[PDB]
Amino acid sequence: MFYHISLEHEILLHPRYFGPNLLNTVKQKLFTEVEGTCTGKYGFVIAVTTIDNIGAGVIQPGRGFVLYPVKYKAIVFRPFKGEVVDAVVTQVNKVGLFTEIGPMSCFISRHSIPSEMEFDPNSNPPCYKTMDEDIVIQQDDEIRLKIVGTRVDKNDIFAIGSLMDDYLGLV
Amino acid sequence: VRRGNSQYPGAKYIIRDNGDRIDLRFHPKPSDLHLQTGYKVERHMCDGDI
Amino acid sequence: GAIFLEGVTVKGVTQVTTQPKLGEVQQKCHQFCGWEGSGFPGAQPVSMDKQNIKLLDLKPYKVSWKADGTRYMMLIDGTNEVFMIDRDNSVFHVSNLEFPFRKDLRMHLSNTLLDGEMIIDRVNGQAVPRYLIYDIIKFNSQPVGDCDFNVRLQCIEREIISPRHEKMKTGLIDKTQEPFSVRNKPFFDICTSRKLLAKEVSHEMDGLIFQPTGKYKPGRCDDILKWKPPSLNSVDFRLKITRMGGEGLLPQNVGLLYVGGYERPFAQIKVTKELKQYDNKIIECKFENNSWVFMRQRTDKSFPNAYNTAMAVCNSISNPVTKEMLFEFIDRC
Amino acid sequence: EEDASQLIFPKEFETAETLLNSEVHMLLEHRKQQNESAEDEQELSEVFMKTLNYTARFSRFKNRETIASVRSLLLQKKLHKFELACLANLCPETAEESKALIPSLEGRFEDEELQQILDDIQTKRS
RNA sequence: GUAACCGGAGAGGGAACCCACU
Repeated sequence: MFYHISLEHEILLHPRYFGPNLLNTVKQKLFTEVEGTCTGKYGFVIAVTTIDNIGAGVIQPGRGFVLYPVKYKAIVFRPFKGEVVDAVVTQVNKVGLFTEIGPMSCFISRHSIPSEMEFDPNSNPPCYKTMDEDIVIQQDDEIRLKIVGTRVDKNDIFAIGSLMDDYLGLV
Repeated sequence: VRRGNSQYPGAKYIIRDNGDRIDLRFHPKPSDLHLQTGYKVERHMCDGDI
Repeated sequence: GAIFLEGVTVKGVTQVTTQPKLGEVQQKCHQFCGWEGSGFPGAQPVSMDKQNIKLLDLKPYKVSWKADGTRYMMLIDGTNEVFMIDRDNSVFHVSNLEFPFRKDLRMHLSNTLLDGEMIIDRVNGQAVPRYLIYDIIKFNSQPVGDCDFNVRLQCIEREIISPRHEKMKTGLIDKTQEPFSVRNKPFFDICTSRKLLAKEVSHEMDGLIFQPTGKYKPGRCDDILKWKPPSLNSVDFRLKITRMGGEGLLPQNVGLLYVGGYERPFAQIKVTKELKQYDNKIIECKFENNSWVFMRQRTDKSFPNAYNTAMAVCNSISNPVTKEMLFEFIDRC
Repeated sequence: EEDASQLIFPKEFETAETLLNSEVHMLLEHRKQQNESAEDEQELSEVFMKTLNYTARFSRFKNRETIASVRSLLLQKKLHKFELACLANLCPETAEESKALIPSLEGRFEDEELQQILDDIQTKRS
């Protein structure tokens, strides 16, 4: 779910960046370091809207580097066990369906797929379809989904979803 | 660095930004003799050193 | 990988993976060459520079011109026992090449080692793979490689190029049925190469290679000098596109130009998304200015070339040897 | 212990302000306009691009004033702060659908009021 | 412009006692 939180971070600056514009370089360093980053505790940090405060930087003893404690407002994405959000299909596969949510990618398994959603290998695009042929889940479709479990991989979050729940399907 | 360790007014090691340590006294390949502004060089003690 | 000739597929040439025969072929190639180390036993030229060009006046030379091809060694040891070797020491088996013995045309060559290239030559709009025999190493247990260079050239001619033509004259060998043509690379005196550079083939020439008249020596042969146009330059760089941002430094992405046998970045390149496709791949680069820049990516090669190779090419490109630059240098003699 | 149905959130994460897809888009488009101008800046991340196109295709109402209007009107009624954005993103068409999607509202408010709020939401839908 | 042919490998115990130096 998308949020607006204030975060704390400390950035070391090499002495060559002091210049006549130190705060601008501080802003750029914080952007380049926490833009697109992922944390298992707080989820995806999509973007930093503003920097709340830049504290007094302490010169490290014996090292030219200076660290600034920085307060900044950033928008985060960390999904729940128990939240429901709409997702978009990226790949149809016999093991399961690959669907894309924001930055994160989750898959729905066949046993989690309701038994009505039969396989159609022979359709020119592989499809998830009923015997009644009403619901057609296909590549690039937007669907409802119920994310049950999340995993952290190389400090990047991937999750898994369920689709058994009622009303949860094609938009 | 070009003088090296054999001649006295020279260097023993040259440390690069990655932390890679090059030993100047054992046949350094002419490629890594070249140095940039970020590196550190371990020169011998010279006149005026404290 | 194992690709005989890139661009055109040749029938009957078959790469061999069978370890028992691969080992015998490679080891007895080393035996024929008297080669100390492992790998490719053949003589390897070096790039010409200001120091190299001096060697031309110290001793007589023979001249030929480099044409686009791959370094490739034919070992002839029987009727079908022809195993075919490149710079990577890979071995291919060729079927239909038959090498008649000059005295007995029914007898076929054995224990013969040739030096040559696979060059694609388009004649009548069709690509004809050709083999140019510029040197011979071994011949029927005779140490022809220890003979003079002109002597070896005449052995090439009389013992190989003529008996085969003798047998196509009688029809017992069909030129159409052989997988690719076999010829000898032409050689001239140093005076003749001056006409090559009123040069009407200035665009059709890839460079020059100079051959001393001395005895054959394996591996790196310092007095065999290749001339390569400087504007047309050129090493295989193993590239790791790396986001190298030091501690306290703004993160930066750069392309590190590695070479063979040297654990550190030999040089750096202006990394770019249009260069990101060939991540961790062997590439050639051009050092026009102080920046090496990319021309083509070599999927065939897997290893970067050696550090000494990098040094030699850097020296050569630093002293750009041009056609007009050596034209007068030989015209004075 | 962290469950959206039973409303357990981390203490460090309790006070955060939740956002809509449309207002996330306006913020990200503001950042995109900031970065395209004032050159010599780092190229935006693949995460940024994915979130931008996601919230573009998932933008309910484009109008900026509509965002403030729906936020204010829904917060005027006493509801938990996490529910505002999830309700406005999902946009249920029936109160049964709304209670099925978010079990917390089940029993929190009556059917008529919940359906009136939902109908206002679809009314401000663009 | 070859399968770098090894990659420069140096780190080399310790405890005890004795003598000696400032």
